[PDB]
Amino acid sequence: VRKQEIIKVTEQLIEAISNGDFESYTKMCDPGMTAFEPEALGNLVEGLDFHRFYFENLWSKPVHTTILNPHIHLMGDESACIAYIRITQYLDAGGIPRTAQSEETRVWHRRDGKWQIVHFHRSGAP
Amino acid sequence: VRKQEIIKVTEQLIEAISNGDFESYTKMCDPGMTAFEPEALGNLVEGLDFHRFYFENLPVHTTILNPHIHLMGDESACIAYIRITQYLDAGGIPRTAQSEETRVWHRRDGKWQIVHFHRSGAP
Amino acid sequence: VRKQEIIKVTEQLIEAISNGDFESYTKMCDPGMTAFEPEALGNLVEGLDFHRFYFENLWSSKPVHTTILNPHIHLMGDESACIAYIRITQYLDAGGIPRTAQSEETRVWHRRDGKWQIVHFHRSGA
Amino acid sequence: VRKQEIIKVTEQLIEAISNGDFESYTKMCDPGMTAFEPEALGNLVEGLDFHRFYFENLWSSKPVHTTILNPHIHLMGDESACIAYIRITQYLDAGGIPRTAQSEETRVWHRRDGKWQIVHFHRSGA
Amino acid sequence: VRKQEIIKVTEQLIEAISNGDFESYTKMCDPGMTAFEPEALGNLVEGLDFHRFYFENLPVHTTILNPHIHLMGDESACIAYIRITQYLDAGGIPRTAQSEETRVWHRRDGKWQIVHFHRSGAP
Amino acid sequence: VRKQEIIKVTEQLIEAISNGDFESYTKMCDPGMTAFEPEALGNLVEGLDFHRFYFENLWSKPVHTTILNPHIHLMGDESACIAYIRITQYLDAGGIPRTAQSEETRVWHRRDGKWQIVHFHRSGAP
Amino acid sequence: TRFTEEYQLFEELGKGSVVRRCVKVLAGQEYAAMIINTKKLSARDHQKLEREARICRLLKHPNIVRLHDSISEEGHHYLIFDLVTGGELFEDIVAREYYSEADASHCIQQILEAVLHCHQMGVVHRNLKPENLLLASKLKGAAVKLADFGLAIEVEGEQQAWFGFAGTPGYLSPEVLRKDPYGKPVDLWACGVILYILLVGYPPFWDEDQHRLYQQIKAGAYDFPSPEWDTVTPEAKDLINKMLTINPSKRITAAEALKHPWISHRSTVASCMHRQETVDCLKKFNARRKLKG
Amino acid sequence: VRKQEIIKVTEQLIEAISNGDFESYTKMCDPGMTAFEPEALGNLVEGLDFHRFYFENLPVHTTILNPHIHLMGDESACIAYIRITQYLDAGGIPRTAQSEETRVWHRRDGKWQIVHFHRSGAP
Amino acid sequence: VRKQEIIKVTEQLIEAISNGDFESYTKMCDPGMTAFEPEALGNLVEGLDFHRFYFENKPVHTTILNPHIHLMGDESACIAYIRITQYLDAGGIPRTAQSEETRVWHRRDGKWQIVHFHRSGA
Amino acid sequence: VRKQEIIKVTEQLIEAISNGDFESYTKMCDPGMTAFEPEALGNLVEGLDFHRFYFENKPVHTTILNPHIHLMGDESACIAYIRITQYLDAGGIPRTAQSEETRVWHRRDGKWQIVHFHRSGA
Amino acid sequence: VRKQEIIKVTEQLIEAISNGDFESYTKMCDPGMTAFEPEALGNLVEGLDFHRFYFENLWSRNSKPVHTTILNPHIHLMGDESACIAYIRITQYLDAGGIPRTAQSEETRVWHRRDGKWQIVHFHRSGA
Amino acid sequence: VRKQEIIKVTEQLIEAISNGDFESYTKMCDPGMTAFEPEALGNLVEGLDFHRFYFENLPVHTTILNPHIHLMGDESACIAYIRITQYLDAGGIPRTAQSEETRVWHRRDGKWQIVHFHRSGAP
Amino acid sequence: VRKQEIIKVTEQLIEAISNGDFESYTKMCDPGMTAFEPEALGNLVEGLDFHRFYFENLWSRNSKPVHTTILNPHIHLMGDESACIAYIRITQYLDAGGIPRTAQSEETRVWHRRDGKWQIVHFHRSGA
Repeated sequence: VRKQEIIKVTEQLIEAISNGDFESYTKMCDPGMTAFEPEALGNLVEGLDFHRFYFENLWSKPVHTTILNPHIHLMGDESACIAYIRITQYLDAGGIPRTAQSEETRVWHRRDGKWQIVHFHRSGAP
Repeated sequence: VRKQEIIKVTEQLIEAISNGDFESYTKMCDPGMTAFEPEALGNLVEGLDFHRFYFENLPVHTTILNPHIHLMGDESACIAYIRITQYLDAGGIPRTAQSEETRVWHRRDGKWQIVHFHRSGAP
Repeated sequence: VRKQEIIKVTEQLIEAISNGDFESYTKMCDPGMTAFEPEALGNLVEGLDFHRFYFENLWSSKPVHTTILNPHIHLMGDESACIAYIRITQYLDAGGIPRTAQSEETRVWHRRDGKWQIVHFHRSGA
Repeated sequence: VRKQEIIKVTEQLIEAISNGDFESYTKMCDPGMTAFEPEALGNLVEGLDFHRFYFENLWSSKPVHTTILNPHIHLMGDESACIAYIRITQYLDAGGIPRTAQSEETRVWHRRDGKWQIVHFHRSGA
Repeated sequence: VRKQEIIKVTEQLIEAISNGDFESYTKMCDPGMTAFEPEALGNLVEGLDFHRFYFENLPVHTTILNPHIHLMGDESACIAYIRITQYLDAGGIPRTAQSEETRVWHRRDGKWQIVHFHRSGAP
Repeated sequence: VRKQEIIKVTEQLIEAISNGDFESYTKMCDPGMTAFEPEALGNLVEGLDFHRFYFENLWSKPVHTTILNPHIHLMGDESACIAYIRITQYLDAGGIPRTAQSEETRVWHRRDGKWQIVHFHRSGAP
Repeated sequence: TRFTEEYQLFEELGKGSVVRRCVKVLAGQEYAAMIINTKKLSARDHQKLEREARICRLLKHPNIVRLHDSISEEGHHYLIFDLVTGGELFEDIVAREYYSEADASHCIQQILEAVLHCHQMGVVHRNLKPENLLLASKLKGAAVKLADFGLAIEVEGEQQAWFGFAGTPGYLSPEVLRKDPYGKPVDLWACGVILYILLVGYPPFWDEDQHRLYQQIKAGAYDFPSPEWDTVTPEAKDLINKMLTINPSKRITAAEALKHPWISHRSTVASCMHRQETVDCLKKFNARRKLKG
Repeated sequence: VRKQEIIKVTEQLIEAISNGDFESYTKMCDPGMTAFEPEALGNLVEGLDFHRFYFENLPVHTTILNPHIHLMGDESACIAYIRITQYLDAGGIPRTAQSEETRVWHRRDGKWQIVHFHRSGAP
Repeated sequence: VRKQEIIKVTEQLIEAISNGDFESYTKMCDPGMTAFEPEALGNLVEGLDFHRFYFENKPVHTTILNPHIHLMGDESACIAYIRITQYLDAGGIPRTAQSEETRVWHRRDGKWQIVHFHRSGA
Repeated sequence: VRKQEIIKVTEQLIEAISNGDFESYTKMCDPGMTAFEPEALGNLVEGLDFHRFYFENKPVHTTILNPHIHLMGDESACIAYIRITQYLDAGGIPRTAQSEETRVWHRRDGKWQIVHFHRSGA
Repeated sequence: VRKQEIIKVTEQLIEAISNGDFESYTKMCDPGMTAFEPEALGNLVEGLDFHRFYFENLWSRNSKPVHTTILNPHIHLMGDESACIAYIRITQYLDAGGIPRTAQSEETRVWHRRDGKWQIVHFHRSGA
Repeated sequence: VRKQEIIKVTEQLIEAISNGDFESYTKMCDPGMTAFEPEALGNLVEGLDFHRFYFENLPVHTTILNPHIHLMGDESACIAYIRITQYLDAGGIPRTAQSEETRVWHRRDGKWQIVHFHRSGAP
Repeated sequence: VRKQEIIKVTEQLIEAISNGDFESYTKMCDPGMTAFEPEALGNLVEGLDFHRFYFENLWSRNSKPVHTTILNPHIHLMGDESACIAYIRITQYLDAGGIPRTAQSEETRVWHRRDGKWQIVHFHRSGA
């Protein structure tokens, strides 16, 4: 039962990223969140100011997201970690169907009864 | 004060890998430890069976840049850092490699252990 | 006779994929269908949600001709069978320029309640 | 229980391939075994003559470790089954330099006269 | 004298392909005709169903270089030649392509028909 | 029964090429034989003088040859044609197992009760 | 080089390298030869070679296969210890038509005999398990012989250390799962998980989640579920509690386990009722672990 | 004491670049300023004459990572940092570019001026 | 006049690098010296622990082109130059590499020292 | 003196090619003229049916470099030269291409004609 | 400077090239001038018709901004009537799209004074 | 009449190249012979001075395909053919190379001499 | 006559380079000589120490045969004490293996007579 909550908040996070809802994204992220991601060019970026740019500019083409083989590590009643494979089927400029893989790690911390990302790590193609 | 504990067990970890000490490495890792790394080719590997191949089969200087630590209680932490590696190829020339590393530590029975780790870059 | 029966349901499968008819494609596939295909990027995909993106977008339509080469059928009892063949597709890209593509396909059929359904399939080089 | 039985004969298969024991590999394979693999260059290979070249030459031997990821088993009656999984091989090339390779494998097992035999198998990216 | 018959039916064949006339092409080919060609991607295609896609879906000047003819009786022949093709791409520039072609003709009921053909090079 | 003879002489030809037996090769070839082959660089070469070079210099490493999907066209009692796919498993300079595909056409003509190649056409990798 | 001339080779025994029966030509006698291909793992392997070969040169017990020589050839290495054809023990036992507390005490006794010897020799086996337990011959009264491998080690006197993480998840002591220094004791804990299977024919700990199996093994969570344990002498259950002790310093030594005879004296005093059900479960477990392991 | 004082004129420099104000950039740079940059193609270019072309011919987001300030007395400073720029390419696709920047500041008549500039290795 | 002193300590620096003399290099560098260089892979490395590895590891020729010196007071300077290096690659073919180097000198305790240096190219 | 006649018929040839005048080109070529050129893909093409296609298909500039003329009697000659061509590619960027051309002239019926020509490059 | 004279006529040459002024460029060049440049594909072109193509088509059309920088000029004086300048030419320009690009070209100009006026008898360019 | 007469001196040329006999090659070539060839890198090289380097520093098999001879009176001829060379590379692997060759022969004092040579495009 | 003089000293220069004779090359070169060549990586090197590396290491070791060809020399005379030659330099050599290779380099040599002797004040090379 305890892992289903992490599944819920994680799916809500991916839904916020897919729909480009940056406000819901900011609610589910700690203000001092750190991130390793291919868009950071091997650098560690802190805060949400770096992801806002992708929410505004990049995000009505049909896109489908698939979550493969999630693994959840529970570390108490206030901290959890989830790692999963993310597949994205989309359309390019030519309208051709395409697919992209991405390995993702999310570090959740329960603050004021609300889970928030303190750090995340994405790899593979962006 | 607690951050230096995570840093301490992390340095002990990196040295346990550099010397090829699979015993101390096994003690510092959870049996259900999960891993993302270029050696896994985009897959998620579980346990320490995947990492044994390297201690058994495999002049190096390691450098850690900008370590960040997230404490999540008194039994859970997460450290992220840049890992530069200066080594020599069989050609003899000094080469340098970068890898971004994320370690997730959990205190169990009064001892920190890795439950999951995520590395990117240098294979 | 049974071999020919497998050929029948297989031809109906190829025609359903070509017409972009996801309705008929759903009936011939098990709800928990297993899949290996290049669109999954080396991952194992379960269900029909993954192929729905290709039924909705791409296949809903320029002239395309399919050709099946060297089909082999293994009968494994009354309720199980497996067919392997080479699929060659002739099509047109943008302003054709006629193109051709090869793939090696394996289908694993299983009769459930008097109806052949795909339980798993494997595709290469597409 | 039956799923585990398939796992047993499959592990014995992988061990037989790793040890270069073509004798045991022959028993677990049907004489008319069908095969799709990158060593066949998109062609369908029948029999065990084709893999004999790899049993005789290459596998007859540096340290090699295999790892099976995400195995799925479809049971299709008492006498038929199919398993699909991801094989990851850690090895050494020339003067290692440790290397790793991924392949996606499908085995189609069929019990003939009280013994599981491979009737067809499919491999990708190796 | 007989070689010019094979050359004649061959030129009629190439013109039947250039004009997109699948009817005359079908008359000049055996129903069990086999084919090797780059469009088949290393496979051997049987019948004329594979070639219909081109007559239906698909400024060209064709040139034949060094035709060799092998007569094997009064009902079997085999011609091999180089086929140069001068055409225009959508970019408008004149392009040239080479393809080595082998045709196997068989007289059936007093009419030569292709039983098998093998092309290499230009796809 | 008539096609089995062509299979016999063809397998004898491939055996002569594999064993580097140039004299048996000359017996099964017409003196005025023509050939299209990748080693001829798109040119048509006549006679056996061009293949002798490959018999002498290139040809004790283990090599296995596989003949896939032969098709035979009988054109009387003195002329026949066979087309097939040829797979070659070999070892390179590094000892690594390798495989090569080649599409081949052989035009046989019975002279003095003995089949001989009047023309052949090979494509794919040499 | 030298094994080429003196010895003749015959059928395979097992595989992993390959075991094969041979016979010395010069003084005619059979042995069993480990053929360790020159491809092992570079160093980590070669280290375990000389360790295994050294340990076995040192271990000469009537209940343990003794080595003879270790010969190095060009593309191979050979290790010739003592030969056997006995089948496995957990395999022979099921074939028995009378299995009792008194046959099980006859086993754990010989076992503890091989163990004690080496514990006196400053060496710990660390991998103790049914697989590693074999029968000299199928001939009557054949002896149980400990199989020396290979996650093995040489301790100093009684000094406890961290020798690294090795052995089989079910056969692992808690001191090793806790990542604490260990020693000879980690061998006694195995016997205890072994005896328990040597009675009821199922293991004391197990879970499919191996994280959980380990928790049990760290928590000492085992119990004697009725009815099957009801017919078991309380002495049996006593030893089992002495070996299965979580604290290694409190754990019964091997020397102590021989003197307390729920084995030697219950051989004299214990329950012989042939337990057919236990034997059956046992056989089943065996097949499973062979396929699952 | 003056680290914030350096950050002030650095921020004013960034604002002068962002607004395309070449006059303010001229006020903050020494007349004989030298610059290494990828646009210089490995050459040492002197003066503001080279940067002029960019102030007269030019949606992005800039991030400064790991700033280090070296105070060299009461009239010299040197700041080094990593600059990550997120932008939209001609394809309208999000792209990101990394640069490593070093600014050398000199105090003359109570004002900080750039006496040398060094960037690598993205334009 | 005070330009050939920057040139002097710079020549002692380059010569200390070519001779593999870590002992002198440490004296010429501040303990908290920062560096940008290709060997750092875009990261900023502080101290000399990173540069130590490149002293443990035949004829080469170095040519310095267009040296420009900026004097900032009487206790700080900065020299930028192009460094060309001719060498031989295992097979022995002559090769040449270009680098763009910037050294930042500061006089503390009566001695010029590198506080930060920036390199581009090889 | 008789070199500028080879140059004259060569200039009328090149000008006939640039104007797309197949009519004059046919007059300047023997009916059985052989040709090696990149457009022939390594094959030897005989006649003018192959060159016709390249007459059906904006400002270009041609420069002839290092013309060498071999005179062989009074009814046969051979001129070899390098032909540089500046043009524009769809996007309009100026481009330049190099060619190595060899023309073989022969006087039959009182008229110089190409019997065979060989081209390398573009 | 005489050095200043050669730099003056050199900057007038580059100014005539940047503006596509073929008249001034013709006046500053000897009729028998030879040239090595990447546009010649490793050949030695002689005259001015080869550069006329670029003056007419490429450089006459330029309405976009172009800024030229002459880095590290070196002058060799060889008597009263001859000089030779070598420099690195860096061109900042706008490409087909509105993206600023930079090009480097090593340039050698050989000046000879005839009729009281300096003229190029030969130049040599490298890089693109 | 003279086509065989041209083939004779052509064969003698091939023999002079095969034997490495530079003197016989000198006798068969005009002192002012010009040559286009891939080894000339697109340049027109005159004389035998360029080919000398190959006669003083050099298992193969040569094949001549599609020879065409142009007789231009009683003192001029021109032969063109395709030359296919089979050889063994440094790897000991069979390799093949195609060239297109044009020889221009002139008769002076009753002997044929090469006045121009043109090869493309393999060395 | 003067054209022949410049070709003579040019062929003596190339002869000194082919033999690795740094003494003769030094005598034929001005101390303040500048250079553009691919070995300088787009930079203008001055002096002779940059070429000394190639004389000592590369060209001194050569025992293999090397043949140099000077194609299409053009000479510009600029008074009694100055000249400029441009030519295509084609080098036939043997590589690491025994395979003949050819290299092309466009060369400009600027000659100035001082102390009654011609010397290079500047040269410019292209291609490799």
